[PDB]
Amino acid sequence: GAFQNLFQSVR
Amino acid sequence: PIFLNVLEAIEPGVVCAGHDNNQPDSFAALLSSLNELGERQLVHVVKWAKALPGFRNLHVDDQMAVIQYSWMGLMVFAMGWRSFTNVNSRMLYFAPDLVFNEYRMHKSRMYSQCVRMRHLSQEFGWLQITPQEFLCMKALLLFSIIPVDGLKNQKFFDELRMNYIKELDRIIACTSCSRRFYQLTKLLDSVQPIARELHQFTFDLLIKSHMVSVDFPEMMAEIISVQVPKILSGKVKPIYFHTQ
Ligand SMILES: CN1C(=S)N(c2ccc(Cl)c(Cl)c2)C(=O)[C@@]1(C)c1ccc(O)cc1
Repeated sequence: GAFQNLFQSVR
Repeated sequence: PIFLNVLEAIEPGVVCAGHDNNQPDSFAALLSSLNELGERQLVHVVKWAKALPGFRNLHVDDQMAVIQYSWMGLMVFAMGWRSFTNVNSRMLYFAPDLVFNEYRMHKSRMYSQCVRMRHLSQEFGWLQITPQEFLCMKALLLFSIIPVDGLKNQKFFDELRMNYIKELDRIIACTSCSRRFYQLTKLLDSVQPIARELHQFTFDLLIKSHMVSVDFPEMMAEIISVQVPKILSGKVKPIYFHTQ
């Protein structure tokens, strides 16, 4: 999912 | 003031929406700019959230869930504060390049929701909310809406929420203190009905969207179709201080 990608992208 | 030190240290800076203020307002252009802004601020909400005291104590599925359930409330509360501090609640200060006057409130088709947000903004002045009270209340807001059937690790959430309530009481303590906690938690409770009204409007827009033809981006289409209906259907509900 797009939100999980973002969340995981954040240090 | 260790706790307040951290909250000030992680607080996100200004975010612009990318709006073309040189074109005349239209419904489509305003909502496209709110979508863009909403998505840019979500990025900052994640960075902010992940840096909060004890946030990593949460199961990672709950970390993700809690951000997506509370992000609209967080934005509403933060926008209300900016409105108050930047323009004395005369208008809604979504971003430095997206300031809503009454005409834009009307044009966006969200007039009733905007009036409530402007009222929230005026309470920051009526209650003389301090910037430090603002920071603690906003943090508590992250932990104020959850699934009625519970989180993956409910006990860790419970104790985290507890600590944020304790720290809010602290900077009120630091009777008078009694009346104050009451007033601030009534204000926090009032955020949730406004976020739901924004959710309902925008959900309806996504669904009809084919007709009112508005390109829903990215993360927005996902969150409105996968997470938002949990809130609209009652499977995810705010934690209220007071009975509504
Ligand atoms: C109608 N919306 C307003 S207002 N915003 C928005 C954007 C930035 C700020 Cl700062 C605030 Cl307070 C609202 C949004 O993000 C948007 C697009 C919305 C998106 C998804 C959803 O479930 C509900 C609403």
